[PDB]
Amino acid sequence: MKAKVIDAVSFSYILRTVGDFLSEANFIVTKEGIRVSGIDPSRVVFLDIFLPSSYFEGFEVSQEKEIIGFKLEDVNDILKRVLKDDTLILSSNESKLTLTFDGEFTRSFELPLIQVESTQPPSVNLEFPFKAQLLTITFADIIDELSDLGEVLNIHSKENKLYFEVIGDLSTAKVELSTDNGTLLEASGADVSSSYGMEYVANTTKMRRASDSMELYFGSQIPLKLRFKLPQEGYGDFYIAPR
Amino acid sequence: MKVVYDDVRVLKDIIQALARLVDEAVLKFKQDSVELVALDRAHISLISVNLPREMFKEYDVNDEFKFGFNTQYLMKILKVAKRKEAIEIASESPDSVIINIIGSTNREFNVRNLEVSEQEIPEINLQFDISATISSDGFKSAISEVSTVTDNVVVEGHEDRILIKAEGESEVEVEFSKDTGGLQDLEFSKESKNSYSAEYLDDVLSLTKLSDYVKISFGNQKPLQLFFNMEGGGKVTYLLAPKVL
Amino acid sequence: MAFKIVYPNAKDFFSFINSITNVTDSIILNFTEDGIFSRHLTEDKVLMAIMRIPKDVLSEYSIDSPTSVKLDVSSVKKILSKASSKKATIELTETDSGLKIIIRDEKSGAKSTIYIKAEKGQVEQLTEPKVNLAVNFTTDESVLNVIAADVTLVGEEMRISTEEDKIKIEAGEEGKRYVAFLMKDKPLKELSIDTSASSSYSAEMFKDAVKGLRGFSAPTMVSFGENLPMKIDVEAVSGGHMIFWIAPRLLE
Amino acid sequence: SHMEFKVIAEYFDKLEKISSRLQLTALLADLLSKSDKTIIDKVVYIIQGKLWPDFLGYPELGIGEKFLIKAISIATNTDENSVENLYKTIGDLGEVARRLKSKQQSTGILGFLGTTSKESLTVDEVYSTLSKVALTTGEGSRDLKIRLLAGLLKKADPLEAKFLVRFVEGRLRVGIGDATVLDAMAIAFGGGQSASEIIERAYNLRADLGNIAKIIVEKGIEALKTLKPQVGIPIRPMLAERLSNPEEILKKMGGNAIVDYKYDGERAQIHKKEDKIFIFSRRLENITSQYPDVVDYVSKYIEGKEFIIEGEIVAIDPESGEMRPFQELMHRKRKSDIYEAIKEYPVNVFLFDLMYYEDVDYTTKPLEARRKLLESIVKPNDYVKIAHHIQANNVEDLKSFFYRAISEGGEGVMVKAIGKDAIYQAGARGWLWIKLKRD
DNA sequence: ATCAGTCCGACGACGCATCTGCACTACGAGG
DNA sequence: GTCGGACTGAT
DNA sequence: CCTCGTAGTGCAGATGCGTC
Ligand SMILES: *P(=O)(O)OC[C@H]1O[C@@H](n2cnc3c(N)ncnc32)[C@H](O)[C@@H]1O
Ligand SMILES: [Mn+2]
Ligand SMILES: [Mn+2]
Ligand SMILES: [Mn+2]
Ligand SMILES: [Mn+2]
Repeated sequence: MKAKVIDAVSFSYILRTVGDFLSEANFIVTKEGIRVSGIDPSRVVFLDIFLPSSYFEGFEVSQEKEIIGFKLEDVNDILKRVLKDDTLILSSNESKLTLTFDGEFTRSFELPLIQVESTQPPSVNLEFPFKAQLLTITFADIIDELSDLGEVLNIHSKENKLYFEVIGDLSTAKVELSTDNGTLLEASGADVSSSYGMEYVANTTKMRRASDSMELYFGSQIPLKLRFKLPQEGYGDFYIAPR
Repeated sequence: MKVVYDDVRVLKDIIQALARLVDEAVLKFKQDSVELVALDRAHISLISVNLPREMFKEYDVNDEFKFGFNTQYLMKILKVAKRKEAIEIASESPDSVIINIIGSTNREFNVRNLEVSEQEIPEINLQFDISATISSDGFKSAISEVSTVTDNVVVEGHEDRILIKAEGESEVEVEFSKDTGGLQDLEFSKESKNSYSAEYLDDVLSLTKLSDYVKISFGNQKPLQLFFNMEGGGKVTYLLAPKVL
Repeated sequence: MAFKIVYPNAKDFFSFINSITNVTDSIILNFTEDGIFSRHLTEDKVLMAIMRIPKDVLSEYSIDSPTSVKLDVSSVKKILSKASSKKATIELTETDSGLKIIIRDEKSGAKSTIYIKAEKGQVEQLTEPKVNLAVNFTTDESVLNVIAADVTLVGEEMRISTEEDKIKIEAGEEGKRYVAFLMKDKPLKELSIDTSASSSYSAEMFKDAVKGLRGFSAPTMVSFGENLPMKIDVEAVSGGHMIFWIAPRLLE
Repeated sequence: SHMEFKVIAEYFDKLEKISSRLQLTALLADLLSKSDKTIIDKVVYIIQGKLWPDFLGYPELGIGEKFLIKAISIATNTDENSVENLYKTIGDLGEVARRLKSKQQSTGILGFLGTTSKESLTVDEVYSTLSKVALTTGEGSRDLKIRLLAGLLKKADPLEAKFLVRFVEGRLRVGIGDATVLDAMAIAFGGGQSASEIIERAYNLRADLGNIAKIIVEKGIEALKTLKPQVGIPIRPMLAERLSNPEEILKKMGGNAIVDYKYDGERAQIHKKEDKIFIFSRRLENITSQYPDVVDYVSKYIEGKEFIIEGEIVAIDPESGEMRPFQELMHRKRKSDIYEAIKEYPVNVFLFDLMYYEDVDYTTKPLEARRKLLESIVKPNDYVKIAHHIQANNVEDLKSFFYRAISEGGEGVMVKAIGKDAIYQAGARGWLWIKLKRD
């Protein structure tokens, strides 16, 4: 395999945010894409990432069944050493992966290939009775400030009104989003309610770099869906669970 | 009960200078202005804050309202704003208080009213022997330099200069003489030499960036008082008892 | 008189004293016909530093006889860390107590004077190691910082090669390996190469040396030879020099 | 409300002067007989040395040994070096702080503007201030803790401000425990010496003491014979006895006796009310959070309803079934990072007793029906098992099982008692359970 | 003139936790 | 837990 | 492009706790 991305910042950010619920993942090589899928040890949050055949240019395919794993800590530690908007190249050897930067000079980091195999995808087959869409900056700003108030995040909705509420023993918080003011358009569905965790959804806010827009589907006693729109029809998903 | 104030950067230094000295406080809204007096637990400090009815954007309160709070939690709900955003506080029943942050994506907070026990305190008539009006940016540097090694400062004065120095293992000295950037007023009176703990002076280092002129006053066998002045005639005081001597 | 020197920019003298404090907590100083000159060596004999200030940048100079001032920078390290106004005027004087540092500033109009207890003595003659190096280059500061930081994640050995007019840096072990390049004029300003050789220097010593180079906005001068120590030369903001000496490990 | 803390200090003054357990117990009843109601629970909590029982999940007080020196220096207006040097000689910090409130005083700022007033402190505000100091989380906590503590020290009397320091320490070298407290309360409130056994049983029922005291002083001396274990406040365990291996234990028994295994590692106690999992330790402490992985094993595999069962938790070798020392198990129960080292440290539980399942008391029934009924509620697996219930006949048979027990690890073997007399007592030592171990 | 039950404060060496203060470092307002 | 280390008893 | 300064962020450096 041989790939190249002219932006090594967004990809580092997306790998960093992926590698916060897992401990070991596994890359997959197909005829037209590369995917990352795994489940959390806590058996609560499920996440999968798909990248099309245009985000990384100069894509050459050597074999059609390449499966390469990686230790979660080493890749993040190596990619932490990014200077500026440089260019990264990844080439798949027989039993190792080499990361080389293209900036002022050359770099080269080598990591051994580890053995790991686990694939338990829960089927979705869901039709959520609510739909909304809003900008990524607004969501990042509005979640990065309600984090330090509690743990039970209660999601509430009404007729074209989606309300965020966090309630504690001493005091409670509330946020409001409306189509006229700050919630774009495409607000339809039914009236439901639910409640979810706080730390899980707080850890996913590190996506203010490779994102332009996002969706939000939820119901009652049903897992909530978070979808992120990457450039050139790319997407990544996060599934959480009720309480 | 409707109060509106434009900027919250002013109401962050006051709060972070009040979170380091006490655990509870009370705000008293009147028909003229807003007052705040809160002693310390060890009775070695006193900080008073007053804001007039001119900075408020044409709002008024028809009666009294004793609003209590906790320093940490209130300071935690004033970190939401980043740019020059607005704020307004209002409530109807004498049990709950509503606080709103506006401008950006709106946010509201419902706060319960705690109960705080306070004692009677007289007025202030502490005269001294010195009326130094040194700059504000130099005092912070002088404190952060001298009080990094010692546990007791020394403040001695003279007819021509103000001498700040520490003793013991190291003897460093900083002066504010009339040479270039020192005093701008001084009464002769007498020469005084006192001492103060180096920890109680760090709790008021974020109160500096409200003006560019301080009023340092002290004397022999007298406490330490410093004064600040803002627009609208705001008043901030800080009375500190001396050392055991 | 006996001791009266003046330096324009205190944010260079403080950088010098920090750099010399990176190897020891005590400073030995001598004032003679060569101005300011210090010297220290680590007990393991792996890093050597020599500091020389030429006797022309100083605004004032008035001595009477050779004398030494043996200092111990333990508590003054934080006190002296309050230099501002960029080129704040600093002058040095002697006292029977041992020393007195005076700082003058114009942003706020104050003074900073300290009392330091030290004894007097006699100066010592200039002592510099004798060595010849051929391969050399001149680069910026942050490049060395990047090279030092990127090497702690592989191992503790650092080797430098310049075969066929191409500079290569390799380190680590068989499993985890590092490869870098230093081409002509791509990251560099000036270059002059004669032959090729190896370095086999240490890593912690390199990091410590690089950490003491911040604040000198000048193209650093670097040279080395074949199985010989390493020299790093930097230029001061207002005037001066500071040359280090990185010891090798021979065949280790 | 109208009380003062002077009385407790005065009554504690004459406590390190008597060495007869039959004398101090008589004097101890006076304070309880004279103290007022609605604060009796606080008074009882004060004596033992805790602000509240330690199964409610409340944080520990943060004031330590070296911070008290700083607090005393702040309160008494003395330099830190002076008080440190004085304390370096005399070990007892109480005596160190004793004299410093007679030869020096304080002025402060309240009074320069004009103020002269002083009132005697009350026990209610002392308890409230201690409770407030207990939580004090914040960010800048240290200055909000030491200064908050110094208020009482600056509002104290020379005799009063000597036992408060020990109170912060957490130990009272006076001569009062808990059994003596129970015996004194029985004599004082009850009025009859023989009426202490009912109080002892009532305390054995509930791990707390303030609630027992308040229900004793509300309803009366009666209404104690009909208290049963709710899913909550636990019951104190029993202890064993050690001796040699002569023809003594068997002569005490006579024939075959129930023999079990002496597992090594942390013990446990479970209270599952069909919805939640509560786990306790060898003493009173909520270890549920520190042990979250096995909350499902004890839930789904133990099919039934609300119960109270007792077992033991021991670490296992990750590769296969193999016992490991408690020292190894100590490694994991300290860090918040759970699902990175938890899966490498197996936790296998065993079961050895049952207390309260079928909505009725069982602690007085003979120790065979309980075992027979507990043998029903079990699911065979590799995470929940039962004790090695075996029977020997002579000394020449115990060694055969003892050698196997040693070869399988653990501290050794333990014996039990069979018959009507084998009842599950609470507290004490007794002679029903006997243990034998090696060095 | 003696052997059996009851009760009670010290034993200090330790992993590990939690705040405090100090270097680095990216980024947004004003000339 | 633990070894004292007292204390308190009954013929 | 050149200046703060403001805020995060990583890292050593102390003190207190529960267990036999
Ligand atoms: P060790 O003296 O270190 O620990 C004593 C505790 O272990 C429990 N225990 C030992 N042996 C058994 C058996 N066979 N069954 C149940 N519990 C046992 C005791 O409960 C002691 O508390
Ligand atoms: Mn506890
Ligand atoms: Mn503590
Ligand atoms: Mn303690
Ligand atoms: Mn054991």
